[PDB]
Amino acid sequence: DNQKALEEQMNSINSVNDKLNKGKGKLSLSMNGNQLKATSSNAGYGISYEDKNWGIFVNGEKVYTFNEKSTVGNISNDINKLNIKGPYIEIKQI
Repeated sequence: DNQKALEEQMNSINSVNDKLNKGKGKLSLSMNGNQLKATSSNAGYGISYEDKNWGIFVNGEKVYTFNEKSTVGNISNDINKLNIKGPYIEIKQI
């Protein structure tokens, strides 16, 4: 909408944080220059226990795709091993 040209890591990610921090497994979004580090609380346990098709998109391109019954900690920190420069990343299932 607007953050596109500016920072990008704004409310677009925090709206994600509120959605992912829903009780069970939860992915937190944070960026440091060339480094996406998403931390998973709930001891790595998953969001859900059912098959949902998940995904992350950086500026219209696919970053990572996963399932809610997976260990959000093995999911998230894999994404972070990559240490991605991803500024505008949409973390939401499809």
